[PDB]
Amino acid sequence: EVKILVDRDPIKTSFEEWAKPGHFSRTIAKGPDTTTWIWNLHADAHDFDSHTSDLEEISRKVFSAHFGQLSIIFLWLSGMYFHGARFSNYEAWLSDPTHIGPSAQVVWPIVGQEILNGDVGGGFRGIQITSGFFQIWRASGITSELQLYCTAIGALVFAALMLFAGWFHYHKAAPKLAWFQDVESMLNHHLAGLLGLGSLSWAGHQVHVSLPINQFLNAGVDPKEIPLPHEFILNRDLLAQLYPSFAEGATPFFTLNWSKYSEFLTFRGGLDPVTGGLWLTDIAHHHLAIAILFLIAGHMYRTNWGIGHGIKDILEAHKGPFTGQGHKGLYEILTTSWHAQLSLNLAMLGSLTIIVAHHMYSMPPYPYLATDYATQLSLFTHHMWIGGFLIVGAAAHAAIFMVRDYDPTNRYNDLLDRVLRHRDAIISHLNWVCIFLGFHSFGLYIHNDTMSALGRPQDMFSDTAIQLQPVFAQWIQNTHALAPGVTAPGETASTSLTWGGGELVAVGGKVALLPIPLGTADFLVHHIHAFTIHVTVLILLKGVLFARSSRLIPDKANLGFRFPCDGPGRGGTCQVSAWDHVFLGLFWMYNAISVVIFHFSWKMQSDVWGSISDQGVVTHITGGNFAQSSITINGWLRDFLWAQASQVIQSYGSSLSAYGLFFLGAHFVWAFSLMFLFSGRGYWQELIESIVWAHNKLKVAPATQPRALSIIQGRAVGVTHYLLGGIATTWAFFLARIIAVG
Amino acid sequence: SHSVKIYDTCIGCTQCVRACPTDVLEMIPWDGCKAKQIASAPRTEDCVGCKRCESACPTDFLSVRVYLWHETTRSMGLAY
Amino acid sequence: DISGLTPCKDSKQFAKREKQQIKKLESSLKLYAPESAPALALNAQIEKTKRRFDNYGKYGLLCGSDGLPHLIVNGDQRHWGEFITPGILFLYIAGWIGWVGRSYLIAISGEKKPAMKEIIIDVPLASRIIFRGFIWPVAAYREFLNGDLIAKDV
Amino acid sequence: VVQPINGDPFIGSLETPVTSSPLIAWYLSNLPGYRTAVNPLLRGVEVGLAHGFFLVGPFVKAGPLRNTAYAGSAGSLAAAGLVVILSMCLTIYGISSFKEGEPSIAPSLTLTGRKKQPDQLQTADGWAKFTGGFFFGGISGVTWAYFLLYVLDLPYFVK
Amino acid sequence: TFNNLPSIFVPLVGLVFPAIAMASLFLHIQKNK
Amino acid sequence: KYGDKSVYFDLEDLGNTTGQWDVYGSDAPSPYNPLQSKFFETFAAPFTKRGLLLKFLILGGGSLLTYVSANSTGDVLPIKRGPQEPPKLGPRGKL
Amino acid sequence: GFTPPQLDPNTPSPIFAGSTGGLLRKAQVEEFYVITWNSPKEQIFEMPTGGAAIMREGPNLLKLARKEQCLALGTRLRSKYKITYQFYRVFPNGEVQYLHPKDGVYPEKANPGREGVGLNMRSIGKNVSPIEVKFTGKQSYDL
Ligand code: CLA
Ligand code: CLA
Ligand code: CLA
Ligand code: CLA
Ligand SMILES: CC1=C(/C=C/C(C)=C/C=C/C(C)=C\C=C\C=C(C)\C=C\C=C(C)\C=C\C2=C(C)CCCC2(C)C)C(C)(C)CCC1
Ligand SMILES: CC1=C(C/C=C(\C)CCC[C@H](C)CCC[C@H](C)CCCC(C)C)C(=O)c2ccccc2C1=O
Ligand code: SF4
Ligand code: SF4
Ligand code: SF4
Repeated sequence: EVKILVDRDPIKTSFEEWAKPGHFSRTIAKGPDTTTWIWNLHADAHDFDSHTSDLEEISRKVFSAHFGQLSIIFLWLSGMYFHGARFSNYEAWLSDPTHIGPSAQVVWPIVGQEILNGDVGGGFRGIQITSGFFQIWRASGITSELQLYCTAIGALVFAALMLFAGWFHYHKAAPKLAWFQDVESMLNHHLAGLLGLGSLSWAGHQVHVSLPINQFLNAGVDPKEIPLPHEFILNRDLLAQLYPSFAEGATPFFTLNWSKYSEFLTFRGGLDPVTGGLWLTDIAHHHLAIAILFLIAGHMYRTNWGIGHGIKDILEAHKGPFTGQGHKGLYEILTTSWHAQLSLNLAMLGSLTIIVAHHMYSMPPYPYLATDYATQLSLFTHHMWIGGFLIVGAAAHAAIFMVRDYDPTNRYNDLLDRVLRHRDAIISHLNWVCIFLGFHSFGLYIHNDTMSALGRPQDMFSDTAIQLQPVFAQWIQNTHALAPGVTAPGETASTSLTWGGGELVAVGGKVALLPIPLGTADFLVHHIHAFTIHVTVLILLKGVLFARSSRLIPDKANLGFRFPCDGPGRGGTCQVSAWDHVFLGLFWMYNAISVVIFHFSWKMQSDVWGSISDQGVVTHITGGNFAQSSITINGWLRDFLWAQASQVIQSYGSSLSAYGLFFLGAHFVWAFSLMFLFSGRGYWQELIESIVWAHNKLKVAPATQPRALSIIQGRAVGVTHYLLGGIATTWAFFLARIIAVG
Repeated sequence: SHSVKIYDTCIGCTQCVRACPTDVLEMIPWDGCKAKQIASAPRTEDCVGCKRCESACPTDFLSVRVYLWHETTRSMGLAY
Repeated sequence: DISGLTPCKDSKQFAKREKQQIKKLESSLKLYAPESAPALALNAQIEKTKRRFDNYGKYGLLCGSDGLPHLIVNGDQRHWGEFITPGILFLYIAGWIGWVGRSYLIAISGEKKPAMKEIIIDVPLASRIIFRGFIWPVAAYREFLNGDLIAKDV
Repeated sequence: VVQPINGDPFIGSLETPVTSSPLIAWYLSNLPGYRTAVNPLLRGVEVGLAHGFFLVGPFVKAGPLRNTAYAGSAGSLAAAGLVVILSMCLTIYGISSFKEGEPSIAPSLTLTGRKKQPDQLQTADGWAKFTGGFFFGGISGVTWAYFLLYVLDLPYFVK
Repeated sequence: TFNNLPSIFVPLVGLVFPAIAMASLFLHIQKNK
Repeated sequence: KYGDKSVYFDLEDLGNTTGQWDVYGSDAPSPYNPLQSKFFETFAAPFTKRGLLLKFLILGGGSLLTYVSANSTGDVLPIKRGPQEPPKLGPRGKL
Repeated sequence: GFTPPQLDPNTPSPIFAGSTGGLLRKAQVEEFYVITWNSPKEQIFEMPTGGAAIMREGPNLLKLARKEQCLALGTRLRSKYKITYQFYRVFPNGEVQYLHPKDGVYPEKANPGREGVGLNMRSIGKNVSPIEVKFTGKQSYDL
C-alpha cells in the first residue's frame, strides 16, 4: 500500500530562473510595469498553492523548503554553539554560575559600542545573554569549549546535509504525491522514530553524560577535574562509583528488576536544591518513559501490513446522532490540502510553545535557570509570543483552506458544514462573552481605579476590600501541594513548588520559585487573559468562518483570501477578508501576550523572585506590590511600567544601553506603524505622483512606476511595524529591568 | 439610491456588468464605438456601491462611474 | 569665544567630562588582569577617549556650560570644519549619487523594457557611469545651461 | 434534533434542543413575555415584580452603602430609581416603535401554522398597559424585597 | 441653602437633563410625519 | 403550499414563508386569578397613558432625586459631610 | 413587450439541513429575493448563506436574503454548472417582481429592447464644477 513513489530529475538545477525574477507566477513573470510587482514578488514567493494547481509540485516545494528551514536552524545552532565555544564565558560560568552573567556575544570596538561588552563576570567582557544555552550546556554536561566547537562544526555539517537534501528532494529525486499522502507511515515514524527514538537517545545522553557530569558539577568539582563523558562509556567503574546500578548493566533491565535502577532514574519530583533546576535523574526517566510511549504510539497506523488503524477507518467510525455523518471526509481534506494541516499543526505547536513557557518557569528543568531571572523571563515571554503568532497563523491558514482548498462537491465534510451553517451563533455567543469578559475583567480594574481615586479603597475589588479569590485555582493549588501522599505516592514531594504548601528552593542568594499565592489580582488578570484570548478567537474564527460568504459579501471566496475590500458600498466593506481579520487578531494577540508577560514579570518580581538572605527573610524585587497595585491600571502604569522602566532609561552609558536604545527605537517603529494603519493608499499615491512630477522634471522618471503600497500591504506593514515596535519595547524593558536588578 | 453613470468613453467590453454582483448594469446597443454597445444603469436602486464595475472599466480614467448617494436598506446590503 | 561658548581647549567642564569617563572606564578595569584582552581593550578605549577629548580641544571646538562641543554653523571661517567643509564634502557625494543615478536612468530610457534594468542593474553600464559623477558639478551646470538638466513638458 | 425552524432551512434559525424542546419552549411559552392572549397589564405586572426583586438584590449587598445601616433602605431606593428609569425607557420605546392605533406588528402565525390572533402587546395601548404594569410591579417588588430584608433578615445571607 | 444648591442642581442636571434630553431626542429620532 | 415536500414558498401564506411565527407566543388564556387581575387592573390603570406616565416618571423622579440629595446629610454621602480636616498648604507656600 | 415574466410556481427547494444565514425579519416586512433554477442532476453546491446544499434534479427554489446572494449563487451556477437561472423579488404584500435578465438574455449581450439610462453623452472630465450647480438638486452629473 505505502511505497517510496519518487520521480527523478523533474526540475533542472540552473540559475536561469534566478535571473528571471517572479518566474513562479504568470502575472509576475513578465516584468515590473509598477513597483507593486516587487512587493508581489515577495508576497507570492511562498504561495505555492497559487503558483501551481497540482498538489505534487506544492508538496515537493514545501518539503525542500522545510529542508531549507532545517538548514537554517542547524546553522543557527552552529552559531550559538560556536559563539559559546569562542566568544563566551561558559568555561568560567560553570565555576560560579550564580554570580557570573552568562555571555556569548562580544562586540567589536569601533564607535564606542564596546561599552556593550560589560562586566558580565568570569574575567570576560560581553553581552549578558538571556537564551539559557549555558543552562542547557550545564544540563548536557559540556564542561568545556572544545565540545561546543565540535557541536558547531557538526551542526554546520547537518546544515549542509539538509541543504543538499532539499536540493536532492526537489531537483534530483523529488517525491510524488502518493508519498506525502501516506500520512499513516508519517505519523508512525514521527511518533516512533523522531519523538520516540529522539527522546530515547536523549535519555541515553541524560543517563550516560549529563547525570554523571552534573553529579560532580553540583558536588563542588571544577570542570577541569571532571572525567570526560566518554570515560563513563569506556570505563564503567567511574560511572558506577556514583550510580552502582551500572555494575549490573542491563540485567536489571531485561530481567524487569528495575527497582535497582532508581539511583539515576528517579521519581523524586521537585527541584534540585543545589542548583534550582529539576532533578536530571527524573528527566532521564522522563524521556525514557516518553520514548516507550511514543514507540508504542507510532505502531498505531496501518502502513503496509494487516495491522494498524487506517485513519479513514477511525474518522468514519465517529458519526454523531444529530451531528450528522461526522468526521467522514476529513482524511481527504487534510491529505489533499497543505493549508489545513498547516493550520492544525500551527495551532497545536503554538499552544504547545505557550505550555512550554508555562512549564519552564514552574518546573525549571535546567540548572541555574530559575536564578537567571533574565533567562526565565525572556524564555517565558519568547515562547508566549511564538505561541500567539503560531495560533494567529493557524487562523490565517484555516482561512486559506476555506477559500482555496475547501470544496463541498468533491472534498466534502459534514462537521465543517454544520459549523458554517450556525457560524452566526458561534460568533454571536463569542461576541457576547467577549463583552461580558471585557466588562467583568477590565471594568473591574476601572472600578478599582475610580474607587481609589475617589478615596474609597474599601470599595475596590482587592484582597482587602472585596474578595474575588480564585477559589477553584486555590483548590487546585492546595491539592497539588498536598498531592504527594494518597493520590501520588512514591514522588517524595510535589511535582512543582508553585503551590502554597510547597517550599522555597534557596539557590545562592536567590530564591528560585517558592510558592505563588493567588489573590484577587490574579483573578482579575486571569479573566483579562481569558478576555483577550476570547477576543482573538472571535476575530480569527470570524475571519475563518466568513472567509467564503457573509450576509454582506456572499461571494467573498471569489474575491480571494487576501483582498482589501469590495468598495465603499454597503456602507463600506473594508477588512471583510480573512486576511484583515487575522491582521486585527495580530493586534489582539499582541495585547493578550503583552498583558500576559506583564502579569508574569510583575507576579514573579513581587511574589516569587528576589533574594533570600542566610537568615531566611526573602525580599522580593518589587516588594510584593502586585496584589495591591495590579488591581488598578494606575499600578501597572506606576509600579510596573513607570517604576520598572527606571533601569532601561537610566541605562545610558552602561552595558545595558542598547536596551534603552531599542526601547526608544521600538517605540518609534510602533508609532511609525501607525502611519500605515491609520492612513490610506490614495493619499500616498497622489503624493507619489506629485514627487514623480518633480522627478520627470529632471529626467529621473523611473520605469518601475512608483506606486503607493497596496492596501493589504499597508495593513501588513502597519501590523508588522506595530508588533515589532511593541514587542521590542517590551523585550528591551524586560531585559534591562531584569539584568540590572537581577 | 446610488447614482451610476456611464460616459461616452465606453468601449463596450461588458466587464462592468459581468463584474456587477447586483444586476445594476446592462449592455445596450449604441453607435459610438467599434463594438456597437454601451453599458446602462437602470437598476440603480439595487446598487450597493461596491465599485466592482469601475474596478473593471479599461479606459483613461473611467467610463462607468458610481456616485455615493442616499443609502437605503438594499444599497447598504442588509439582510435585516 | 562666540555665542557665549568657551573653547574646549580652555574649558573646565570638558576636562571634567574627560576625567569622569576615564574614571568610569578605570572602575571597569580593576576587575581583570592588566595584560589580558579585556584590560587591553579597556586601555585602548581609554586612550581613544583621551585622544578624542584632546582632538576636540585642539580643533578649536566651542564647549558650552554643559561642557560638550557646540558646533557653529553660521559660517564663521574658524568653524567651517564644523558644517561648511563637510557640507561641501557631503553635497559632492550626494550629487555624485544623484547624477550617476540620473545618467543611468537616462541611459536605460532608450531600452525596450527599461524597468528590468532598474531591477537587474546593468553593472557594466553603471560602472562606466559610476565615475561619471565625479564631474557632476560641471556636467550638471552645463546640462542646466544647455537645457539638458530639466526636462521639457512635451 | 437540530433540524431547522419549522423545518424551514432558509430561515435563519434552528430547532435545536435549546430553542425548540418540550421543556424549554414550554418554559418560554408560559411566562409573561410570551402570553400573547392575556392582556399586557398582568404580563407587565409579573415582569416588573420579578425584576424589582432581581434589582433590589444587587443594590443592598452590593453598593456604596452596603456595609452601613442604610444598606437595605438606600439600595431599595436605588432599585426603585432604576425601575422608574426602566419604565421610562420602556415608555419611550412604546412611543417610538408604534404610534397610536396601528394593528399589532407581532406574528399572527405559530409553528403549527395556525392563523392565531396577533399579540396586542405590540400595539400602543397594549405596550402602555405593559409599561404601567411594569412600573407598578417593580415598585411593589422593590418595597416587598425591602420588607423581606427587614423582617426576615436572619435566613438570608449577610456576609 | 447655597451650600445645598449643588446637591439639588448636580443630581438635577447630570441625571434628569440626560433623561429629558436623551428621551426627547430618541423620540425626535424615532418620528414619522 | 407550505406543507408540500420541501416547499417553503407558499405565495399566499407569506407568513410561513418569511418566517413570521410566534415561536413561543402561547395563546393560552389568562392563568392568573381573576380577582388579583382585576385588582392590578384597577390599581395600574392610572399608568395607562404613556405620555402622562412619562411626564409623571421624569418629574417625580427628578423631584425625588433632588429631595434625597438635599435632605440627605453627610452620614450617607461624604461630599456633604465636608472636609472635617484642616486644609493642607500647597507647594511653594500655597501657590 | 417581447419577454414576459415567468411567475415562479410552488417549486421544490434544495435539500438543506438549515443554517443561520437565512431569512431574518427583513423578509417579514420587506422583499426577500426568491431565485429559481433548473438542475440536470441532483448535485451539491455551496449556499451563499454558508453551508452546502443539495440541489434537486429539476426545478429548484431558494429564498435566501437579498439580491446579491441570489445573483452570486446564479453566477456560480452559470459558470460552474452551466445552468440557466432567473430570480425575483417578493415583497411582503404579495407581488413578485422579475429582475435578473428583464429581456430573457443576461445583461452582457447588448440585445436591443432596453433603453439606455444613466447615460451622460460626454467624457468624464467635462462635468461642471459644483459651483455651477450650487443650490440645486442636481449634484454634478445630471447636468
Ligand atoms: C544553490 C544551488 C541551487 C540552484 C542553482 C537552484 C536553482 C533553482 N531552484 Mg532550487 N534549491 C536549492 C538549491 C538550488 N536551486 C536548495 C539547496 C533547496 C532547498 C532549500 C532548493 C529548493 C528549491 C525549491 C523548493 C524550489 C527551487 C526552485 C529553483 C528554481 C528557481 C529558484 C529561484 O529563482 O529562486 C532563487 C531564490 C533565492 C536565490 C533565495 C532563496 C532563499 C534561500 C534558499 C535561503 C535564504 C536564507 C536567508 C539567510 C534567510 C533570510 C534572512 C536574511 C534577511 C538574514 C531554480 C531552477 C523552484 C522551482 O524550480 O520551481 C519552479 C522551487 O520551487 N529550489
Ligand atoms: C522562533 C522560533 C524559536 C526560537 C528562536 C526558539 C529559541 C529558543 N528556545 Mg524555543 N520553542 C519554539 C520556538 C522557538 N524557540 C517552539 C515553537 C517550541 C515548541 C516545540 C519550542 C520549545 C522549546 C523548549 C521546550 C525549549 C526551548 C528552548 C529554547 C532556547 C534554546 C534553543 C535550543 O535549541 O536549545 C535546545 C533545545 C531544547 C532543549 C528543546 C528540546 C526539544 C523539544 C522539547 C521537543 C522536540 C521538538 C519536536 C521534534 C517537534 C515538535 C513535535 C510535535 C508533536 C509538537 C532558545 C531561547 C529551550 C530553553 O529555553 O533552554 C533554556 C527549551 O527548553 N524552546
Ligand atoms: C509553520 C509556519 C508557517 C508557514 C509554513 C507559513 C506559510 C505561509 N503563510 Mg503563514 N503565518 C504564520 C506561519 C506560517 N506561514 C504565522 C506565524 C502567521 C501569523 C502572522 C502567519 C500569517 C499569515 C498570513 C496572514 C498570510 C500567510 C501566508 C502564507 C503563505 C505565503 C507567505 C509568503 O509568501 O510570504 C513570504 C515571506 C514574506 C513576505 C516575508 C514576511 C516579512 C516578515 C513579516 C518580516 C518581519 C518579521 C521579522 C521577524 C522582524 C525582523 C525585522 C528585521 C528584518 C529588520 C505561506 C503558505 C499568506 C498567504 O497564504 O497568502 C495567500 C497570508 O496572507 N501567513
Ligand atoms: C483601550 C482601547 C480599546 C477599548 C476600550 C476597546 C473596546 C472594545 N473592543 Mg476594540 N480595539 C482597539 C482598542 C480598544 N477596544 C484597538 C486599538 C484595536 C485594533 C486592532 C481594536 C480592535 C478590536 C476588534 C477587532 C474587536 C474589538 C472588540 C472590542 C470590545 C471588547 C470589550 C467589550 O465590549 O467589553 C466591554 C467593554 C470594554 C471592556 C471597554 C471598556 C469600557 C468600560 C469597562 C466601561 C465603560 C463605561 C460605562 C459603559 C459607562 C458609560 C457612561 C456614559 C456617560 C457613556 C470593545 C468594544 C471586539 C468586539 O467588538 O467584540 C466583543 C472585536 O472583535 N476591538
Ligand atoms: C551658506 C550656508 C548657509 C545658508 C545657505 C542657504 C540659505 C542656501 C540656499 C540655497 C538655495 C535657495 C538653493 C536653491 C536651489 C534651487 C534649485 C531649483 C536647485 C535645483 C537643483 C537641481 C535640479 C539639481 C539636480 C541634481 C544634481 C545636480 C545633484 C544630483 C542629481 C540631480 C539631477 C538631482 C547657512 C548659514 C545656513 C549654513 C552655512 C552654509
Ligand atoms: C507611507 C504609506 C504608504 C507609502 C509607502 C511607500 C511606498 C514606501 C516608501 C518606498 C520604499 C522605502 C522603497 C524605496 C527603497 C527602494 C528599495 C529603492 C532603494 C533606494 C535606496 C534607499 C537604496 C502607502 O502606500 C500606504 C498604503 C495604505 C495604507 C497606508 C500607507 C502608508 O502609510
Ligand atoms: S476605504 Fe479602502 S478598504 Fe475601505 S472600501 Fe474603500 S478602498 Fe476598500
Ligand atoms: S466596463 Fe467600462 S468600458 Fe467596459 S463595457 Fe462597462 S462601461 Fe464600457
Ligand atoms: S457599484 Fe457594484 S452594484 Fe453598483 S453598478 Fe458597480 S458593480 Fe454594480
